[PDB]
Amino acid sequence: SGPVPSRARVYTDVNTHRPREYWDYESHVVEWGNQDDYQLVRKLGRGKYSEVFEAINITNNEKVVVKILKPVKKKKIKREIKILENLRGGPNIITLADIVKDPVSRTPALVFEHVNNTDFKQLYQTLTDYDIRFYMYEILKALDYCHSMGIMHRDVKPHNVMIDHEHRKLRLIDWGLAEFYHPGQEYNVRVASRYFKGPELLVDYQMYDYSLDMWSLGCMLASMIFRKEPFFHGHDNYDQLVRIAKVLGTEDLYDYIDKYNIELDPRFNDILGRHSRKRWERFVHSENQHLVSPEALDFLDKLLRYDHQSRLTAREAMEHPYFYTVVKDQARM
Ligand SMILES: Brc1ccc2nn[nH]c2c1Br
Ligand SMILES: Brc1ccc2nn[nH]c2c1Br
Ligand code: NA
Repeated sequence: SGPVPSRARVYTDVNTHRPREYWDYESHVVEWGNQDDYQLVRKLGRGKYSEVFEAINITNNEKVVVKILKPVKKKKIKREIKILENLRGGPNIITLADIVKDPVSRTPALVFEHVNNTDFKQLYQTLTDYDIRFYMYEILKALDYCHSMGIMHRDVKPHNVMIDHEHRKLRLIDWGLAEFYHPGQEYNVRVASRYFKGPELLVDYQMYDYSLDMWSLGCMLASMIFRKEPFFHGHDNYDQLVRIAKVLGTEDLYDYIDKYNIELDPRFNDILGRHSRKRWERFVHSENQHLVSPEALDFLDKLLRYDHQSRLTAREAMEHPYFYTVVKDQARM
């Protein structure tokens, strides 16, 4: 007997109610620009896989960011373009400005409106309590928007959050793993970086939704308020679930397994063992106590649930008491 089917609790049918062309990215017709409008200035430090550059638009002298889409399926390129076009102008969403190909190389590139190469990872272990709440709220605006637009990001992590801390501006970047949510669709579980992978990915439950992003956000929040990077520090994808099980406990894990009739990979049998659900107080110490409050712990607890259906939505998260002072100060200013 197969796994039990699942639906998103929110924004379940938004793509069904759209015209086919909104989400049918394989049939999207891209008018490919010319690279000659742009001059690359310097390579942005994004590690070994990346080809991201600061560039100049020659015509207007405006600074842009260029991402060279190194060889991968045509299908993945049209998916990222269509998602960026659909989300263009959304709150805290990076703005796609142009789509170009090398005249000779024929390699496709995305041009984005300029942001400083200063990610949340470089800032997010040195912020005040108020600033963690502020930036988390800004990330939730981007996630509620993309979820409301029928899209899951699937790669929420500090490296994909660009922050201009002087202007208190944030952008959610790298939509290369993002997908359209369709009720009943079984998705690839080989998404997200190890430390941010939701339990659904680790146990191979394919009928996941927007709630995957809310697990990743919880992992980010835990690492920031406890100053523990990453929070769930697995050796590999198998040990990753063990690190979660040692915190969330094994009772709720096996109840989740039972509820969705998930066939657990046999490897897990020897390694998961039996663990109590730990009180969050265990992670609190003298160097992180100024970031931890009852409000923060209540909010974190409601994000980090095995059962994806149980997790706060982005909109429910934005209504949590943890953000009351952020919401007040936003209206006031
Ligand atoms: Br936009 C762009 C994209 C790729 C490029 N490679 N050489 N110069 C390039 C420019 Br300008
Ligand atoms: Br900055 C920036 C802006 C948009 C991006 N999309 N993928 N990677 C990106 C980077 Br790095
Ligand atoms: Na405290």
